[PDB]
Amino acid sequence: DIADLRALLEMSVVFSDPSQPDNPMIYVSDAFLVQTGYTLEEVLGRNCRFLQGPDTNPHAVEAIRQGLKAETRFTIDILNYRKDGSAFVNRLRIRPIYDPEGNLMFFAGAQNPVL
Amino acid sequence: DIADLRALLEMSVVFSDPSQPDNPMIYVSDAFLVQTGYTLEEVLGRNCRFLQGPDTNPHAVEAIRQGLKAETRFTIDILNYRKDGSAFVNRLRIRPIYDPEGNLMFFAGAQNPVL
Ligand SMILES: Cc1cc2nc3c(=O)[nH]c(=O)nc-3n(C[C@H](O)[C@H](O)[C@H](O)CO)c2cc1C
Ligand SMILES: Cc1cc2nc3c(=O)[nH]c(=O)nc-3n(C[C@H](O)[C@H](O)[C@H](O)CO)c2cc1C
Repeated sequence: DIADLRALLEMSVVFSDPSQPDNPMIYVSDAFLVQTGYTLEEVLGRNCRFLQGPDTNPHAVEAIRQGLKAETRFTIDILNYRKDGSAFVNRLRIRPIYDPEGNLMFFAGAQNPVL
Repeated sequence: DIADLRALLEMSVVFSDPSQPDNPMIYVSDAFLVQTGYTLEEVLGRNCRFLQGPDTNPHAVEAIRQGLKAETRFTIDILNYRKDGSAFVNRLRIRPIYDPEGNLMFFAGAQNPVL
């Protein structure tokens, strides 16, 4: 049986597991894959920083890293790239998800291109 | 936000996390707590072997351990005990749950007293 992770949420959605090394994605929606130009096999198990590219702001990247450590709700606009190298401004919304014990379980991310 | 783990299942249900040390319970249903006589704080974070007691069969315990390592569906009758020390035969049904990647994510257990 496969865990229905979407039962924890028409949008680009990602779930990551901070208990695993490098905080890898464990679920991505089809909308995410279509927008970024990747297949499921290319994404699952990797950190979502593969969306970052040559002109991505390094301070924006560090802001996200600290926001994760803070375990709080945050949103940020960051330059991301598709597999074909085309760039888009990504409005990234991230929030922590806890287990009934109160321990950090997943991060949930909802993305959408800013236009 | 707390993950709705029950959205991955009137019965005694338990979820454990084999990625954490000692494969601790991360969710238990109210029915489980009522039958065993424990509070939520006494259970979450512990391995479910606290239900085992003086006359529990050690081969049955080892059978469960191997069944977990096998990552397959199994059922077994094992003598368990409530907090007050009263004993009951527990029909334990266990199955593995995987993430979209195919990695083992949780174990799910459904219990009921045999009578
Ligand atoms: C659930 C989740 C979704 C994320 N989505 C994105 C994203 O769409 N684009 C991006 O550049 N970084 C994203 N990141 C940030 C990235 O994985 C990494 O944490 C940062 O680069 C800081 O190291 C995400 C992080 C998490 C936890
Ligand atoms: C999801 C799950 C539920 C379990 N429930 C019980 C139980 O109700 N009674 C019991 O004696 N052992 C139970 N066990 C077995 C126990 O936690 C431990 O794995 C065994 O004692 C073998 O080490 C359970 C194990 C898992 C993974």
